[PDB]
Amino acid sequence: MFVPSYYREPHGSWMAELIRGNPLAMAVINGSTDDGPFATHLPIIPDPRTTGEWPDDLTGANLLGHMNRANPQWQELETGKVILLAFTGPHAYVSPALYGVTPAAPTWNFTSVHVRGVVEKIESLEETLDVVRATAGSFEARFGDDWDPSDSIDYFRKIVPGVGAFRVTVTSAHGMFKLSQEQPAEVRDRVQKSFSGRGCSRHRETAELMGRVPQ
Amino acid sequence: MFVPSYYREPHGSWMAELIRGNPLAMAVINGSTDDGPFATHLPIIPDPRTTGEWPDDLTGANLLGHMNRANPQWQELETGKVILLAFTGPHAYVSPALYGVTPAAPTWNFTSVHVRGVVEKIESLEETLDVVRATAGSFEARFGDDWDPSDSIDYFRKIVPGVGAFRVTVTSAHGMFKLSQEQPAEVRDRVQKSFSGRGCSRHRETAELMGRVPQT
Ligand code: HEM
Ligand code: HEM
Ligand SMILES: N[C@@H](CCCNO)C(=O)O
Ligand SMILES: N[C@@H](CCCNO)C(=O)O
Repeated sequence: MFVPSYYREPHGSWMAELIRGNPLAMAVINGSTDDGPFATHLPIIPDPRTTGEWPDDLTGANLLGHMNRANPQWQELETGKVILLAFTGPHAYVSPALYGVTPAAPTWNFTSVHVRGVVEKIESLEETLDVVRATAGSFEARFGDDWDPSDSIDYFRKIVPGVGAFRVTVTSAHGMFKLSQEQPAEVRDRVQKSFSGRGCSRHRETAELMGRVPQ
Repeated sequence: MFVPSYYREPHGSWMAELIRGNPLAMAVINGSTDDGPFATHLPIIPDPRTTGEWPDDLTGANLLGHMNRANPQWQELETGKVILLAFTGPHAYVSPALYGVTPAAPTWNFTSVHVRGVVEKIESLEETLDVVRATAGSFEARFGDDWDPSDSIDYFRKIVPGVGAFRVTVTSAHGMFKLSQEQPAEVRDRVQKSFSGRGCSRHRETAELMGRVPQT
């Protein structure tokens, strides 16, 4: 990932935090020169077996995901192939009218974590079922409303052969936290103040991140 | 892009709508087998010609973007290389507690447009300036607050040598509007109603889209 030094996450924990809150990654692998790369939006969790919860240095962590086995990307996934998992969080257009300085150019403040690693296809039906059950239970606790999957386990069994589950062993993780760090602190405060005052929670979320970087 | 039939864009204009609302794309090209694909988040606008010759499904449309020339992806951009531009819109986790049906499985409702096309690297200084000027002007008009760039054009000319601008000639565009179309109407309504009462704009936005998809 290409990241200007002043936009890197100040601490590794920022990356795990963004992934945890936005775990529907874009999973990308190389394709042919004619077709271009493959890309699928799919849910990622850390391996409950080993990594368990989200660490602050992601190197060597084991992640898990799943896709549709009919997805052509599944057939191109091979054990040993490299994969990119791109996670995105809050973002907002920055109008130079907020700056109070001239001259200027507009920009877009945004957040992204690019995780790269090596794929291992999961072939066991039960191991595959464990992955999706771990994804379900994890997300429901974090984002849901106390839903009990007990009465659905037979349903999970029935549809699970269509699940293409896989493991990713992380080789690198990079965060892009473009949050106006290139601007003077007074300028950053005006942008942050403008964002925190809008009824859009995405703008609010961007302002919160902006106020977290050191002065 | 792999899209189950019931999640395809309800109408081609939905792809234009999502791109225009969320124009910071992830621009992706193949890389080495050791490195994996290149990916850069960058702003995309339609070529000004395209609005006056609009193709139904975006096929043949021309799009414009730019990145840092110091970005290693710029050296891999070659005229004629295929590229993927991924745009994402509103999304929200769907808990089966909203369904009121058993059995069920959780899912994530989300929106995405994947645009594939052929790159043309722009090298001319004036054409590069035209790209960033039109991006700034478009985005400011759509998202900004009446900022006038006239006092900053000299500034644009100073820094435009670092811009790597490019054109993409679209070869296909596909939408993924995963908005509970697989559920019965009574189920979709419960999710919409719960999402619209969240007060988070991302959830309310997802609910509004959900309600605008006709029954499949
Ligand atoms: C916890 C949240 C879950 C989310 C967010 C989720 C999300 C997704 C997504 C985005 C896809 C599309 C992949 C592609 O485009 O190739 C997919 C496919 C699939 N997932 Fe999950 N999944 C979850 C849990 C589960 C569970 C518990 C099962 C139980 C077996 C399951 C079974 C499947 C199956 C069978 C497919 C392929 C066919 C279909 O989409 O119905 N998923 N899932
Ligand atoms: C709303 C308008 C704009 C947005 C959202 C935007 C966004 C971006 C982004 C995301 C990058 C980094 C690309 C990468 O990672 O490789 C970039 C690079 C760059 N852009 Fe823009 N841009 C805008 C307008 C402009 C304008 C009007 C100029 C004037 C020449 C300009 C000049 C540059 C330059 C010189 C770079 C590379 C070095 C640097 O970041 O200073 N941009 N832009
Ligand atoms: N870094 C330059 C260009 C930003 C607009 N395009 O990124 C500025 O902040 O003025
Ligand atoms: N189509 C199945 C699987 C959804 C979980 N994976 O997305 C359902 O909606 O129950």
